[PDB]
Amino acid sequence: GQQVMQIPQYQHVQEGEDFTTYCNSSTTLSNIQWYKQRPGGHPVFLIQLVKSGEVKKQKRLTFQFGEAKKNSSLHITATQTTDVGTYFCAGYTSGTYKYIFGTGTRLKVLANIQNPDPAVYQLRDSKSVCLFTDFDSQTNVSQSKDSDVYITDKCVLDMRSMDFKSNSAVAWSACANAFNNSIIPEDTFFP
Amino acid sequence: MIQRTPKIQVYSRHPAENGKSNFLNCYVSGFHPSDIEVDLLKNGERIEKVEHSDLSFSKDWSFYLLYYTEFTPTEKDEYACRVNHVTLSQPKIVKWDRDM
Amino acid sequence: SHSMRYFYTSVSRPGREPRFISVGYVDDTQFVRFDSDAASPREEPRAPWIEQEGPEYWDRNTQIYKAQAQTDRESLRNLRGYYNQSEAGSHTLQSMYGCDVGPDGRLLRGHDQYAYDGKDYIALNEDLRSWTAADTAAQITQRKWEAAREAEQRRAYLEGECVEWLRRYLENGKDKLERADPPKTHVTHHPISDHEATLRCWALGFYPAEITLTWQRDGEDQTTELVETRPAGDRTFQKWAAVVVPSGEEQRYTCHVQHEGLPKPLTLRWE
Amino acid sequence: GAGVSQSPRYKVAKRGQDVALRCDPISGHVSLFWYQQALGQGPEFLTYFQNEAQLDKSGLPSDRFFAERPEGSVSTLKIQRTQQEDSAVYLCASSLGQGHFTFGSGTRLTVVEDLKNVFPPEVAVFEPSEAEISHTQKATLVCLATGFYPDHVELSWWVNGKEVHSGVCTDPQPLKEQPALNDSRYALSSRLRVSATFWQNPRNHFRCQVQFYGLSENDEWTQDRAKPVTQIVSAEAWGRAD
Amino acid sequence: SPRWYFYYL
Repeated sequence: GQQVMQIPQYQHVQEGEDFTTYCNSSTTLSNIQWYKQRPGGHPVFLIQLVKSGEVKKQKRLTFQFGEAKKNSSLHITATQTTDVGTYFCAGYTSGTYKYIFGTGTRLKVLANIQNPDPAVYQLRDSKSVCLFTDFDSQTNVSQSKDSDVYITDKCVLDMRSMDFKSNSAVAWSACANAFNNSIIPEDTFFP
Repeated sequence: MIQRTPKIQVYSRHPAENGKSNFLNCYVSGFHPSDIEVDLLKNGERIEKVEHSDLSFSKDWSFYLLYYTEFTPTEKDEYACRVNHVTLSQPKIVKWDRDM
Repeated sequence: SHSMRYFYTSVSRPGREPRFISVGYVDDTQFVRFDSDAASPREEPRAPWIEQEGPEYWDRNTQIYKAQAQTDRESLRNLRGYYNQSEAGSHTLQSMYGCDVGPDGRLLRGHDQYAYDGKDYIALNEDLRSWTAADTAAQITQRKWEAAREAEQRRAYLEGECVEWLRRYLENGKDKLERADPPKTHVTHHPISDHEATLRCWALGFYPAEITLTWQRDGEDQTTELVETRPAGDRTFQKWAAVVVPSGEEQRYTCHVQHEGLPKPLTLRWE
Repeated sequence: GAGVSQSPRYKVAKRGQDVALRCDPISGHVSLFWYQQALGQGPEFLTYFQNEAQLDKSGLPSDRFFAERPEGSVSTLKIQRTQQEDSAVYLCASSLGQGHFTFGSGTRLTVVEDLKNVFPPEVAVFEPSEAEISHTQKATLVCLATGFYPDHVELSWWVNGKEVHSGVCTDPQPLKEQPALNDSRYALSSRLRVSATFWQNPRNHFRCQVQFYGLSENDEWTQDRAKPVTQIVSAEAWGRAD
Repeated sequence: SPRWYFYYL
């Protein structure tokens, strides 16, 4: 009878770029609510809209409710890394006791790298691992189909005190060959 | 709290015609608090099956109720409404007059 | 231009749990009722056009009233505390909330107000963003409500759901709700003595309750005993205006009647 | 309390065993909801209580699922004879009807075939490359949590006894160690990056801590190896000057 | 219909 759908499934956006998620209901809604779920957390309420055509601004977030009350959007201007997570909508229809949640849009914010310095370094156990770091966010790191070639996907770390961000990925089982399945910068430093 | 004494009006639904079936109304309004007892009387005796509206209130928060029964007015029979409320030391009786 | 309202009353009866009463109105028409003292308490119809509602409607509303009653019990305990009243006293908590719509069917105004022991307590302002507290006890409620962002929570029903239900009821009840019954009018004569009489102008079986009755002597307004508008008991209303006149001068007096149900104002005379 | 409480936070169940999940709503909240949320997906409605009355049970998937709230406060969701498909996050919410709808943190339930498949992580810390230090004047420590099952872990970094967030990124997703297997163990990495100088101070102590959620006190264990109970596994490094 | 919404003074 009722379906609440959200598109898109996910979205990888460059820091400072815009993000939009769209919520559709097959039945007319009384009101619509938006939630954020930080990574590894649970949905926490952002805002509620009630009136057809209503627009609310909450910091960098703009929320919109359609004229027929069957559609809503959440828009983020100038996404920041801190905006990462899944955004969920939820419809309420008068007469029921239920909040019906959309399927969610996952937001992944790629950091803007001021000074790419792609390098692969070897680290030794305290009691063998390779770190690919300082590459541009346009790089995709791939997994090899080896019995014991484990490569982690890239994540962005933020040295807050130094106002510095960096991508990195980790591979373990030689560093020279570890990331051979990936297309890495030609100038990657292998000390 | 300010305790407010009920206003009472006693009247028929339609203009009284002796011998013709009608409804006798007692409207009690503007009172506070809400506890109230209301009886309809025929020739001094309490009428047994009497219906009433549900407790509601006005813009000023004061309560109102309608007590009613079916009756057939005559020229000799006397009807009244009898009200008890905290503001009344004595039960207040208002006689039905077909001209009001 | 129409309206829906719910009126709730909780009354503490130390020694006998509190009583909860709800009535609902569309305009001047009561349509629903709930009473916690009833044999088996349930929402019940009180207007013809609501009787068509299915069991799910009645069940849902019943459960709402029951839950509200329990909250009001707690609210009464808090209020008793705020006013340092003893555990002996009976007290009254009243709520009136709902919506007004204009002729276009769009929201005109929301309402959400409370009273304790017959007096204003706290009310949502017309902006539906702020509260008016009547005294320092109400300010405790006010501060808690501000902390919880209560007014924003109330907007969902007041601006949305309320108007939707009103519209459903207007459509189901078109016959009775959207059409006005004009007053049946007539003038009666009542001798006081050989020298004086009362002329009484009657307006009977009209809806809605809004009405104007005025007496004029040779066209001059006589600002008259005027009774409060009273219910007929069949969902119409009654009212009268009377003037005492010298006997033989009845012919100088005219009653003017104004009502939504009348294509034109009426003038009547004792003949 | 002021927030919704749920316990346990994490639960491993043997297929066919019953589970009981507890929820304690915000004080005075009349409404209580159960929702189920599969990994990476949205909440789906299970059941709703107004005080003690279960007014809408329409989302409960089978008779195996039943909720109670006997005193109109605490609620228990019981899942009988658990199946693999029951693995999810169970979210409890409380509200005042329409108003104040709030979720708890959820119970993460993983239904597994055999408890012998449950293993705590091994944890190792890998010290910054001298090359990185001289090239960038930064120093990245890497932590590996390996060999754990199921995926019930929380990784944190502690510097001089104090939890740190700045300069950290833990992988959002674990790796499958044997991706071909449905019994696969997991691995996860984390990076902590500091200035070279900070790393070069021998008085600075770095610890990677992994909280694993595994078997409970009540679980039977017959295997020769240590019972894989909930526990913390840590690895460490001190700074080095030359 | 009454509001599905509960409060405390």
